[PDB]
Amino acid sequence: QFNPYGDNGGTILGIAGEDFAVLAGDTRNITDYSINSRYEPKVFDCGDNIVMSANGFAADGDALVKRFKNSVKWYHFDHNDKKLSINSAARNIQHLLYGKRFFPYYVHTIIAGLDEDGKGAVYSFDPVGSYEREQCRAGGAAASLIMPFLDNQVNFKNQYEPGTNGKVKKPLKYLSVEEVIKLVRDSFTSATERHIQVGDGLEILIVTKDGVRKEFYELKRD
Amino acid sequence: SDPSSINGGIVVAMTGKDCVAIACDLRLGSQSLGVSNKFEKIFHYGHVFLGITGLATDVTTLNEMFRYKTNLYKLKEERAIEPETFTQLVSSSLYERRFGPYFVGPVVAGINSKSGKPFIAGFDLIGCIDEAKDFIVSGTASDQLFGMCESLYEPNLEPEDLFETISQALLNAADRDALSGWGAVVYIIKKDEVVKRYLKMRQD
Amino acid sequence: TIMAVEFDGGVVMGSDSRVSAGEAVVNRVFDKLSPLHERIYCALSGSAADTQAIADIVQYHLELYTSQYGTPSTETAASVFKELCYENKDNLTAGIIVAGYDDKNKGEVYTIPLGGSVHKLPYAIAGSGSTFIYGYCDKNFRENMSKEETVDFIKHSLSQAIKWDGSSGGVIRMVVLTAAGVERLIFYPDEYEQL
Amino acid sequence: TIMAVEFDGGVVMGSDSRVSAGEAVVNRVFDKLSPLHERIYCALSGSAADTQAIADIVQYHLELYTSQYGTPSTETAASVFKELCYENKDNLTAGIIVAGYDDKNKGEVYTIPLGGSVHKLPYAIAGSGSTFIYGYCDKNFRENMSKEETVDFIKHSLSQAIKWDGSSGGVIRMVVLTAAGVERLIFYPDEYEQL
Amino acid sequence: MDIILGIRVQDSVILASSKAVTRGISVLKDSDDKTRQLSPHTLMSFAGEAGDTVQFAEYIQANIQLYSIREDYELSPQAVSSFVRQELAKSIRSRRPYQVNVLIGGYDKKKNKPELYQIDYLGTKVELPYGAHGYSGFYTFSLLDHHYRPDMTTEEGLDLLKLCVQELEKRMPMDFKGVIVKIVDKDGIRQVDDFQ
Amino acid sequence: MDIILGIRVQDSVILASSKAVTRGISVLKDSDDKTRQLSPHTLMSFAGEAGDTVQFAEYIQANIQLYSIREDYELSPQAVSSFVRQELAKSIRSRRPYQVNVLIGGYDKKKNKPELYQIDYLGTKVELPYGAHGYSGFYTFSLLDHHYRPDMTTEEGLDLLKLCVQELEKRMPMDFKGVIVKIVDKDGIRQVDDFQAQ
Amino acid sequence: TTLAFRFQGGIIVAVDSRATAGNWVASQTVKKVIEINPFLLGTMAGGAADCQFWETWLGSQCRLHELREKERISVAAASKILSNLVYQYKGAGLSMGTMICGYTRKEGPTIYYVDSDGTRLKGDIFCVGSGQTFAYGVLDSNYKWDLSVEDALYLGKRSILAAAHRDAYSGGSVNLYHVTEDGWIYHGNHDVGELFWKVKEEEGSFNNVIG
Amino acid sequence: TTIVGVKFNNGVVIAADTRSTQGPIVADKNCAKLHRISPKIWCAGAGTAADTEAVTQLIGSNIELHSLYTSREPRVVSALQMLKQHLFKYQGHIGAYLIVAGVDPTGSHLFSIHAHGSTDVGYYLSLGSGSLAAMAVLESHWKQDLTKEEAIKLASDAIQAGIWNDLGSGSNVDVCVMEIGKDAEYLRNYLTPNVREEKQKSYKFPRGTTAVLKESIVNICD
Amino acid sequence: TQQPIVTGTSVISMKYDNGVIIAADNLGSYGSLLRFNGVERLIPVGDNTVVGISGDISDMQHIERLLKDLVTENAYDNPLADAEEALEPSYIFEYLATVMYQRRSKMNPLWNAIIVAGVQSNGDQFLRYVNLLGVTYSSPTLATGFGAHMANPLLRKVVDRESDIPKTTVQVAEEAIVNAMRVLYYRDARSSRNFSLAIIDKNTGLTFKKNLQVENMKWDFAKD
Ligand SMILES: *C(=O)[C@H]1NC[C@@](C)(O)[C@](O)([C@H](CC2CCCCC2)NC(=O)[C@H](Cc2ccc(OC)cc2)NC(=O)[C@H](CCO)NC(=O)CN2CCOCC2)O[C@@H]1C
Ligand SMILES: *C(=O)[C@H]1NC[C@@](C)(O)[C@](O)([C@H](CC2CCCCC2)NC(=O)[C@H](Cc2ccc(OC)cc2)NC(=O)[C@H](CCO)NC(=O)CN2CCOCC2)O[C@@H]1C
Ligand SMILES: *C(=O)[C@H]1NC[C@@](C)(O)[C@](O)([C@H](CC2CCCCC2)NC(=O)[C@H](Cc2ccc(OC)cc2)NC(=O)[C@H](CCO)NC(=O)CN2CCOCC2)O[C@@H]1C
Ligand SMILES: [Mg+2]
Ligand SMILES: [Mg+2]
Ligand SMILES: [Mg+2]
Ligand SMILES: [Mg+2]
Ligand SMILES: [Mg+2]
Repeated sequence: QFNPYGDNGGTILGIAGEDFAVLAGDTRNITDYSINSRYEPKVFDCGDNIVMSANGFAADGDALVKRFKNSVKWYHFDHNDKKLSINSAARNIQHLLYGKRFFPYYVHTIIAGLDEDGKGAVYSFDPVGSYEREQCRAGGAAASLIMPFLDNQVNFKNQYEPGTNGKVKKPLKYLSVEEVIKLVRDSFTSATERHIQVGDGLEILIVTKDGVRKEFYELKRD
Repeated sequence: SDPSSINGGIVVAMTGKDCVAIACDLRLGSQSLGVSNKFEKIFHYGHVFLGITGLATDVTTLNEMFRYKTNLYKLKEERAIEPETFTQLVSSSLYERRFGPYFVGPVVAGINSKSGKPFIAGFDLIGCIDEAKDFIVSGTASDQLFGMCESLYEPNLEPEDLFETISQALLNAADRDALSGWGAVVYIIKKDEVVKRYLKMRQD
Repeated sequence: TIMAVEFDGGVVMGSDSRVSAGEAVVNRVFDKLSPLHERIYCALSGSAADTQAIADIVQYHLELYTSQYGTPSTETAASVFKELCYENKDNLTAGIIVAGYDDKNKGEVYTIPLGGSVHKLPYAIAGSGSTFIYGYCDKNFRENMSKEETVDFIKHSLSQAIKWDGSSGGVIRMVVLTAAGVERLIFYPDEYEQL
Repeated sequence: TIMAVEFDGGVVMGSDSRVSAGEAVVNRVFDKLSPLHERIYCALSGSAADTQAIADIVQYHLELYTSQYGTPSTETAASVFKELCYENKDNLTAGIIVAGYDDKNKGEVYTIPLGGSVHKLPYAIAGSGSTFIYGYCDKNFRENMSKEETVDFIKHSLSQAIKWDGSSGGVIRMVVLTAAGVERLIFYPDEYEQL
Repeated sequence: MDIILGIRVQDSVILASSKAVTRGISVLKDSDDKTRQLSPHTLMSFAGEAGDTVQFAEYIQANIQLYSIREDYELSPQAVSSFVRQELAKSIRSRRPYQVNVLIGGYDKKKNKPELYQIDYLGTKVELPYGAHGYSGFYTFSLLDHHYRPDMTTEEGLDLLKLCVQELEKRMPMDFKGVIVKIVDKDGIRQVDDFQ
Repeated sequence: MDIILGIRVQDSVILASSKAVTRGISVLKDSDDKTRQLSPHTLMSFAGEAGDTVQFAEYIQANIQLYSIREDYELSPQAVSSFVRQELAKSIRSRRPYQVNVLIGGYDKKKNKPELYQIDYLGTKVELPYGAHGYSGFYTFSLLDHHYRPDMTTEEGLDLLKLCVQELEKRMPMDFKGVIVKIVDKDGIRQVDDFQAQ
Repeated sequence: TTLAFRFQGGIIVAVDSRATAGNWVASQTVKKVIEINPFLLGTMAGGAADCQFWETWLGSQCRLHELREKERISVAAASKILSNLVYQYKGAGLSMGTMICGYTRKEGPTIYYVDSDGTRLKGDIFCVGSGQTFAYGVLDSNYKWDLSVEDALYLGKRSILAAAHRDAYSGGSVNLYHVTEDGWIYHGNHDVGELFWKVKEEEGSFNNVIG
Repeated sequence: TTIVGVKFNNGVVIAADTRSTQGPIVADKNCAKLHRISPKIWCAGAGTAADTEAVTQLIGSNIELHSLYTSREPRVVSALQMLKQHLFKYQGHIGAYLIVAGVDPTGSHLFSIHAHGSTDVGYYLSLGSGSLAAMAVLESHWKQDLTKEEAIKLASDAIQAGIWNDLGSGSNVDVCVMEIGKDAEYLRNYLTPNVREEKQKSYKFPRGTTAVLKESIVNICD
Repeated sequence: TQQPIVTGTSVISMKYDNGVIIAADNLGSYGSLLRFNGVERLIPVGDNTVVGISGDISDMQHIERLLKDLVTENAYDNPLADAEEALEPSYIFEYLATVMYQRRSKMNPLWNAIIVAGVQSNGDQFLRYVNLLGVTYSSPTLATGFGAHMANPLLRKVVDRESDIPKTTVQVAEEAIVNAMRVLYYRDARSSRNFSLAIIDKNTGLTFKKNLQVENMKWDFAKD
């Protein structure tokens, strides 16, 4: 019988700074045990300073990112060049996803940008459009490997002040863009080591008030 | 259905400078229902430590079985079993039930009393030996532990440090697993002495 | 068991005469060669219902074509079959060979297997009995044979397919398409079995 | 694709050289003609595991036969294969041809299909690729051919079976069984494809 | 399922067991004792598949009684639970496993302490302050996580049961026809006849 | 299943209906009224699939209430039962049938006689002296077969139910949390508020 | 794990904050309460998308009722829109268990349980989700009508903590709401992480854990 | 897994990758798949890892016993006949797939065994998820009359095709060389082309970071 | 939902300094029977694009007709059909990618793997893959069916990453492609000796090579 879904592997990771946000993914695309591409980008600049990745079944990923980019173009036409706030993006994607509730997009999607107060923001979505804003989130094949590390090193979970008898929690003092990239690169060197569907390339898109910058790093190719 | 997913539970072992460490959660559940907050998964036979994860009736049975086999060993050999040897006994004991196996993921830790070399190993339920120098992970949050250990672990950690590293790897991986947590215990093993510490952790 | 072969004077079409329902022979003297125009024939293999429904629709399409645009090419006849078999592939179990003679391109043979694909060929074999005669047909087919050699090649080929395939039997019917018109040939067991 | 043919001199056994795991070729150059005795050989088709395990047991039984009662007949070798294949029919997927030569009876060919049945035949085809050469083999085999005629009849036969069957390919090996003894023959693609 | 509770207080173990026996559409009996005395200071309650339940209880009873006469000695509660777990642990990998869950409430005369053992049909043994088998657990565990103290008297422990049995009469879909209650303490096993 | 009882006496019809609503392992409510007033002298009790039960009841109600205003007149119990039977008999051959069983108890002011109709989810209708739906009937029919008389007073009718509910509290495995009891007579519909120990 | 109960002092609403994908813990920082209007709360349990999308859609339909009829929508009529919606999707595989909790002058304080089966029930006490039984356990054995706001808030919090502890598929934190004549008041987010130890000490309960 | 056998003019070499996986997860970044049945008869397996290891040790122990019993060097056709007859008995329920290479008094040999008890022979073989990638390198570069240095090069390059193009295979290359004259030589980590890059950050926690309820010394002695 | 009947095996492809190369054997299989030996699976569109198709052959002939129509349609009211507004590889690919994904979404797929190889009007090499699920990717080497498993490993030794494309000549890349086709004949049971090859070079244009054969096979080691 024909099966309308596949799994093209890969992994994504959003982290929110005070006045910036990063969305990063690997650039590897796989089927079963074969590599399709070592460099097939998966994170996208959709404009109005929003970046988006729809990781999972790459076909449902490409259809969704396509339909959102078109939502952004028609929002400009229909509302006199007004800028699509990240919160408004999120809700629009909810409707995009939920419209296919009984034949879903097999993707876990994240978006990053700035809210209307200039603070960094990360929204993440289940395949049928459940969504929530968050400080950080990893999605895809290695999500179960990285999310625990993010809890520990981004949100300081299970960590306390030395010699306070585990009564004073470590304060949430917040991360610089240099420090966030360090955690992202380690998060991917780790996933690449322990997940066979992760490697080849790491693409990071950084969103500040001055726009969208891209960084690229090699990863192991086994 | 899946015997390895009824009760839940996790074990992890790490090596350090002249020392090993082994930790487990304390949860014993029946699917969604947590039942006991006091079910230890780490046991010892002399100076060889075994953690077990999986179906809790097999965790109990295997412990009783290795105590039996290690007691007879000691009476005949006139010395305690060593980690390298115990690992081979666990391996062969599991492969013996090949077409009816114990639904467990065992983990051995200890220091060879002669050589003083730190040693850890892990097994699948039919007894394949996974011998790594760095760390060994098992249970319903094995995915999360793999990611926590890979990131956090550096070689040649002093016992005091290794204690923070294994504790942080367990706590954070357990908090991302429905079927693990409900308290944890951590053994810090050196040639001469062994310290056992209960960790404060989220009780949900 | 059905086949068409492209020779010097035109093209030749042959078939067994068996209609079966399981292992019961329903008719042992059926005619599986059906005319679509004056010089264009089809050979039917598969479901009796599915093949007969299709042949009737193609016939209609070529009678309407003729009324409007004069004589259709053999290629055209094949394209109508292909279109029906391709678009209804979920509900059809038909294998069809199409053989035609005009004065421009002389003899042509087209084959439309289960999927709905079209294959132009010097000769085509099809049906259950065909599996047994691939080796024979491939070692024995030549281009630019005579009418007498081509009838011989097809008589022998189908003879072996009837012998080996329990889903084939009876008489061998043939149709010869040349400038001169349409010639109907029959060969009975007593002639072809002793080859 | 495997066959044996009974000629004047004695008997010839042929096979392709293909071992496959679905559409993957595991080995393109495998020998499927194993000796049971000095001038008795078997040709194997079916499961690799099942045919090897049975070939080894037949061999063991004929080595013990020879120790106690001397030279076994071909009939006797066929009989042991039958016995295994029949009594273990529920667990075995193996189709076996046995060809041997002694000085009283000369050349003999036995075939043992999935049933566990035995059939003594002038020639024998078996394996996936045989379906395509039934017509060609029936039409081209006659009694009391020479070694060279028989090597040619097999060469052409397996050539066709390889060309049409995707489960068959590689080199044609043959083994010639005469009063002289055993002669091994191999034929590479560049020879047999251009037939 | 049938209702099988137990709770260990300061100086005793209390077992509460439902009195209903139902087959398809009819309650056949409304006064059923889902308990066997194993030895004068050890009591086992049980619930599960129809015949298995008593057949397993009586087989254990026989064996512990035999041991008593042979050694003219009462096995500790720890020893008896260990015996029972091993029988079930064998049972699960046999041709037709015993489908029976049990609580073992005992008073250890050596240590002068009550002990409550919860054991499922897989041979999953654990010692608890309070335990339950089947759907009961879902209501009674969080209830007793609130209202349980370790130094409670036998009287405070009966009150604590009344509170569990009312919650289950209110919120559980099965009419289980109330419970028979037994106390296991230093003087042995007695039945509270007046829980109605 | 839930408990749906009806019994027709001399001058009234008495419907008795379980107060329990149970999803899976939790009794959610213990005071459910499994009945809608269709007209001032016609009452319908219902049990079946979670959603369909009330959706069907309230739909019938609206239609009967509409008919009442349009004709300024109350349909006979016989007429209401025939309307309801036909609605179900359509539902049974539709894409997703209403899985709802009903009793209709009504007092016909033209005939001056009480009437009890039992109708299953297929559109099977019958007039009965006493009726039941689900497992309840396995006990009550043989009970009433013994203790029923057609000339009974409404007061006797209620003792005959108290006898049916005790038998069900004894022998059925479900806790159905007792019954709500309604009388339909020449004076309309009233709820017997003291059945908790009558 | 969600609950709502009615008492002398209005309504108490308490919910956990955990999202699961089987045995994977997806989040511990989730809102399970929709604030529909200053006097209407909706609770979410079941499919994450199904709850969020349709309780947001209820929010729109309620606003549309205010513009049209120049009147705040009744709890009865709000519960019945969601009820009637859900009923159209019956058999299709929607999954939601929800309490519509609100105050109108006409109705007084009112709670409606509505579930994806079509079931719509008025009541004083509901608990909804995988954790419901754990919550009922504590709630049903401490409930009176005559509790103080302070005590009723606590019982609601303490009943979610209870289920957070035992139910593997509940936890993170307790969100608390109080619904009066003057609308809903939010009584804060309480991380089970720190709440459990503060309660176990102060209350002397949870004796089963070593601490 | 990727394993290869290559015959050369005076013996035979085998090679394997060093990656062990639990589903999509890399369990051991460097595990030795190269085992000895006897001093000059080596083994490499794929399929159920407990089955390959277990079946290797059993035939290895029986071969030792047989060696002592006949006062003769173990032969390869013995290890072959024993594996074959054992795997066949268990109808493929023992998920062992092996390449066995070795030298003995009769010459040098290269065979392969599948779970059902089929055996293969050839001048070059391969097995595992990396089978097809390795076989493509072998089919392209193999020639008759290979030297030792050429056969190590060819077998090593076949394992790389696996490491790079197969998700089931990676890390380093193990090689065993068995020459007819000399002792078998085992080159653990012959190639290490997948070294992890130095992390961006040290994750050493300040001491006392973890909350401890209860402490106690454990008694190991009497 | 269908099942493929007459089917074609691996299409293999790679890009080199100045263009792209693509090849595919001339076989139409019918299960295990090697039925049709005259089948072209390289479809040239204009003079800057070749489309290689694997899988169901009837669905291939449908995509053949769709591409001829696309050439016709583009000529309509287009006095620049042979200049600035000629069809591109990127244009032809995005159409097929659209159509494949719609057909999977209607649960009636075209049972194919397609590689579109070409040179764009600005000289850039174009190589991209789409199949019955609508899944798409690019890589300096692409292959379908068996060729993903055997060809990609061999062609990746010549071009591992993007930086190697300016270092690879037509000679080196064509040689790698003909070698890969030989290996596939050795090890793919549904393969043929007879194959077609196409080169799209930004200078020499479109070279389309018919009736090629795998030569220089090693079988001689067999006899022992
Ligand atoms: C050579 O290769 C011959 N092989 C023999 C044969 C008989 O199978 C057949 O294909 C022949 C084709 C001609 C076509 C022109 C009409 C006469 C027959 N086929 C049949 O005779 C056909 C067998 C068949 C049935 C069904 C299917 O697939 C569904 C394939 C083949 N016979 C029938 O259909 C009989 C006709 C009774 O009047 N009906 C049934 O078997 C009833 N079945 C219908 C399908 O559902 C099951 C019941 O000739 C070729 C050339
Ligand atoms: C001519 O007709 C040839 N056609 C080719 C072929 C392959 O079918 C075969 O029968 C050939 C026979 C030789 C005999 C001498 C020993 C080598 C094999 N058979 C195979 O290659 C065989 C195919 C096969 C497998 C299974 C079954 O039924 C269960 C029938 C045929 N190959 C294998 O068995 C490979 C061996 C790998 O070393 N492995 C598998 O197929 C894997 N398992 C098979 C059981 O199912 C689970 C997977 O030659 C004839 C003459
Ligand atoms: C108390 O009883 C809580 N128990 C926790 C929990 C998680 O089970 C749940 O029911 C919760 C409801 C809340 C979650 C937070 C948003 C508001 C709603 N449900 C989930 O978290 C939900 C579980 C679930 C999945 C599937 C189904 O049947 C379809 C029922 C429940 N999680 C999800 O839906 C995840 C979200 C994060 O990944 N996503 C999916 O399951 C995606 N699949 C959904 C089904 O369709 C295919 C895609 O909270 C109660 C109150
Ligand atoms: Mg990797
Ligand atoms: Mg947890
Ligand atoms: Mg072939
Ligand atoms: Mg238990
Ligand atoms: Mg929990």
